Amino acid sequence: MDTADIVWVEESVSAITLYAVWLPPRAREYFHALVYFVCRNAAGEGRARFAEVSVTATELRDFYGSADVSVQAVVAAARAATTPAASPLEPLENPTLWRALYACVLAALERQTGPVALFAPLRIGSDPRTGLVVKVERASWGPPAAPRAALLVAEANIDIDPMALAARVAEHPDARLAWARLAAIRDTPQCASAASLTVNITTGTALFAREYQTLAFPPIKKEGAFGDLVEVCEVGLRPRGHPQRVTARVLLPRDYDYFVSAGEKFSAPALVALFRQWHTTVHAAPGALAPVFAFLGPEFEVRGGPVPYFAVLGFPGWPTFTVPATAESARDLVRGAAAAYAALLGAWPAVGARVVLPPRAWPGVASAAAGCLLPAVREAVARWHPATKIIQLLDPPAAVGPVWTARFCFPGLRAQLLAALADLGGSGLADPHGRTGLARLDALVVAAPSEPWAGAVLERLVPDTCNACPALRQLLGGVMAAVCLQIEETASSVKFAVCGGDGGAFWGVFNVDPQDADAASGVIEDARRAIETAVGAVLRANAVRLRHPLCLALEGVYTHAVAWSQAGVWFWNSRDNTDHLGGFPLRGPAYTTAAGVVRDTLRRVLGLTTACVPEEDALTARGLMEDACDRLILDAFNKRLDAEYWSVRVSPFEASDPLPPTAFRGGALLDAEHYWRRVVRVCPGGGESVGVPVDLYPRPLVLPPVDCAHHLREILREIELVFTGVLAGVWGEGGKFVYPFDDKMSFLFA
Amino acid sequence: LDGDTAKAYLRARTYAPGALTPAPAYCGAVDSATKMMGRLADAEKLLVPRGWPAFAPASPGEDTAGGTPPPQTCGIVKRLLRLAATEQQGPTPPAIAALIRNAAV
Repeated sequence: MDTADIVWVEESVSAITLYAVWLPPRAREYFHALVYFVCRNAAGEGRARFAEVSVTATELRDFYGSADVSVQAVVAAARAATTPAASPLEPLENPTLWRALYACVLAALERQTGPVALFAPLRIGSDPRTGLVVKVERASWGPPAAPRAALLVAEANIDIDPMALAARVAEHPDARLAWARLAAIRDTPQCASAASLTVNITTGTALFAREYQTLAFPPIKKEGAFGDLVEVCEVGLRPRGHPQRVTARVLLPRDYDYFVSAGEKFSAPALVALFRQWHTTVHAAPGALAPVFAFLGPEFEVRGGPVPYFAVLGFPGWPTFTVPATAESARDLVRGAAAAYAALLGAWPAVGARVVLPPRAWPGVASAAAGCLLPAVREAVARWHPATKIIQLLDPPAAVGPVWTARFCFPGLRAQLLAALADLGGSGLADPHGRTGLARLDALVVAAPSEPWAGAVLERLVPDTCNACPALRQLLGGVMAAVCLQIEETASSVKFAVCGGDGGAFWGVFNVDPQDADAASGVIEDARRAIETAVGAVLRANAVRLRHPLCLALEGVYTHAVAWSQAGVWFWNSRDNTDHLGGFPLRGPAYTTAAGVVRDTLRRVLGLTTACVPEEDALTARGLMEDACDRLILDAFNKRLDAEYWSVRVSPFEASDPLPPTAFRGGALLDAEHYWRRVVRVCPGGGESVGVPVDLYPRPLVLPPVDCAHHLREILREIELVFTGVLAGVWGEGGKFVYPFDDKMSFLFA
Repeated sequence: LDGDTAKAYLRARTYAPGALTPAPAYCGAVDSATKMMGRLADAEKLLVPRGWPAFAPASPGEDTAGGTPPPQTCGIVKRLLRLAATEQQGPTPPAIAALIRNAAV
């Protein structure tokens, strides 16, 4: 604490990692952790610095989200992870424990030492006698060193008995195959030592190539030196929680800050095996402490995750970004990944929603925010239910003919409202140090309009936050309902009539002569301005301070609209031929052709309606729809032999065909299944109609005839939904639209 | 049917143009019923690793009765017809080439 011996250095921090987690001499209420920073100077020079933090059981329980966690379990898991030769997949037991551990350690480090940011200039003050970083301040010593990347390509051949994978899958009916592979590798770690590996690392200064026939034997093909990528450093420390002096051995990268691996084929087991071999080799000579060996990803959960990532919490010490390939926009993808890593401190997506606030602190903030606002708003919030209708709208099937329609939108309203309401509830925060998460959220919200990566981060983060605290759902719903009520009240006076939407996005009709676009474009802008001003005033009157100012955006202007359900709607502009279709399922490459066909047919029918005719018009529309369906089915015959075109995507929360026993022999192909499973349907006999997981087999595939009749019926159901809605709305017809498939077209596939 | 659809249908639903054409000798899979079943099993074993669904047949006197007790002759005939009627995608030889054991079929 004494400032007479602190040595201050200007530097930048490239990554923060977890090194050791130990229980102090006699302490059953808290534990100590040793965090490791890989700092860099103004010209570029790796240095290794260490800080020590103390985490109590209360913070661990708060970040965990429950009360079934103990410091003893955390210490046991951390000590087990220190030996990857026997337990290389410790976070696979309880991923939430490690997420809570990382969040707690990061928060404690941020609060005790000071404001820590990655890739930003800082002044670090360390104690010469202890060797530990004691203070961090934010300064400005010019342009900090620019981050440097290093391309990585790892390919491993791990063999696991398909019987074990089948048994594990049978244990969990909805488990993903990547998790099954990881669990099987966990059960017998010796399978990772006998695998064959190939690693290629390309930095801006050197190259590193290795080919191991067996990971336990010397490489057969070698290029470059391990002393060129990373430098091994030994440091001495005297933590206050350690009775005697200790030593730490670390890997400092040279000429790079993080690894970047494309998305062509990323396998977690290959990287895990490579890093495990590195850990075994480096931490063999006695004398120092062994760092924890933990990783996280979407494959460490039974049901997977929708976003692929790879989080390093310990060894080696630097992050690894997985970026999908074959995009011409790969560079912007990598830039966005780096920006997200720097902005959110590297916790997201690993920790999850804990990067904002601990999951056991949301109820207090939500209650405090609800206590504020206005009486009517509070009554609306308390009564909110997901099935209540706030403002009266059009009832499908409906159709608005020649009018001046207009789609409006508030881009990012839920995120802005959450940021504003968390600030309102901040008085309910137990301590003023939780403000850092809300500041991070505010930065994300501010940067979202101009940075797409921030928009994606928020779109994935807000639902997680709502899931964490079910009391946030009602708080957001009530405010959205108030916003919709104000929107309706204001629009009732600018020649507007709202016909749909939920409050963040809506559309409506205008009361204006439908022939003068020049005079019609001047009313839409006035209505937009008035609506934006009214919504802003209503939000301000409730003390809700929107950090980023509101902005209503006109998404389009049309002349015809047809609604066939509560979510599906078709807008058409009869002067420019532009149109918009919403609510049509797209779960495969064959659902895009159907969408195009539907849009073209609807364009033709609604253009025919302009000429105008009696019910004869409805008959003509029916004929056109039947013709369109016929042509679609006829064109679908030339793609009868393609299996990836007819394959449909399935989520982990639906009923799917049982996995054929031959799908577990794929090998490295099962390491890429974490959320979606593509299944095609084939007919090997009379009426078998079995299902085939397309992506679990090597190519090319040898399959029986595809079951295009079943797939075409599934698509035709959706097509007929839209066509029936259009017929019922535009011409008032009770007669549903049905297409005879089994009578006129089923022969092409039988 | 009209256009390229007519040509595709005609090519995909009749014998190959060179099937019923005189050749110096025959290229096929001719054998008795039992040996034919054995060859079919071998070909199915060759084909399964690439997506082809397995057969899973029943048999009286087994340790699992189940259902579908058809005679071996009917089953072999249906499997042969299905294999012979399966077309080829691109330059890859059809599935019957796993039983006939010739890549030019």
